[PDB]
Amino acid sequence: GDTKEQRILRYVQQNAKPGDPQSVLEAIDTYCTQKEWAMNVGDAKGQIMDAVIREYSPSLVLELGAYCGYSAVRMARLLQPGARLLTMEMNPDYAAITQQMLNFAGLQDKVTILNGASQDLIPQLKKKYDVDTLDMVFLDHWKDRYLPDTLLLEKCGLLRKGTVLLADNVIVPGTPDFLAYVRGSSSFECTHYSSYLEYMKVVDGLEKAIYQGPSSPDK
Ligand SMILES: Nc1ncnc2c1ncn2[C@@H]1O[C@H](C[C@@H](N)CC[C@H](N)C(=O)O)[C@@H](O)[C@H]1O
Ligand SMILES: [K+]
Ligand SMILES: [K+]
Ligand SMILES: [K+]
Repeated sequence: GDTKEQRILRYVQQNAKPGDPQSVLEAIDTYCTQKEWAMNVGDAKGQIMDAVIREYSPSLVLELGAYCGYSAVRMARLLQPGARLLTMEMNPDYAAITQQMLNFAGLQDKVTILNGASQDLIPQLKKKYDVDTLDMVFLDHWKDRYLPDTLLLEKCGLLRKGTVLLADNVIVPGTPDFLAYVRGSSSFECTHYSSYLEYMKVVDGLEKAIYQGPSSPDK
């Protein structure tokens, strides 16, 4: 039958207002709430996301996991003219829906969808995509890759002192190894934010982890 993703885009195109990103977010959330797709209702995690973008005003953001473009629209609507969101999405069908979503919101010029797995694309950012360091990273992809991809970003020289990581779903279904690493490491200053999931009626959360630069090369 019809995929979730084709129906989400349909609903936006039929109900939201072109070039009004807020209306796009609200349409996605309305539809996904009515369908009882708990993990696809973004308004609770979005309050935390908006505050992070407003405080730090990043010029270059990397998103891991686009899906249908909700979080890309959410962040990009608050970015400055000339600022950039790179979003990595390994499923080309989802990349396609995200592209259509951005076009409808009028935010396509601020976002570049990179089609592939984060583990493959991250090592290409410096040379292929001319990235220096990221100002912010939003982690919202495969749970078991949050810690590995953080370590990969570190190794590839893509984080600087001040880079803000914001990780979603760190409680449900959970990213406990990622949390233990950043909270335990002197290279990250961390803050936790609670975020509710309907239907399951559970308090999930997001973690903000601000990179402080690498640990000493010596003991
Ligand atoms: N290793 C990976 N690299 C890139 N994309 C991935 C990877 N593992 C999963 N994904 C994608 O991560 C997405 C996970 C979603 N939860 C993203 C939701 C989206 N950020 C939103 O707020 O609506 C899916 O679209 C997956 O196809
Ligand atoms: K900035
Ligand atoms: K996730
Ligand atoms: K820490």
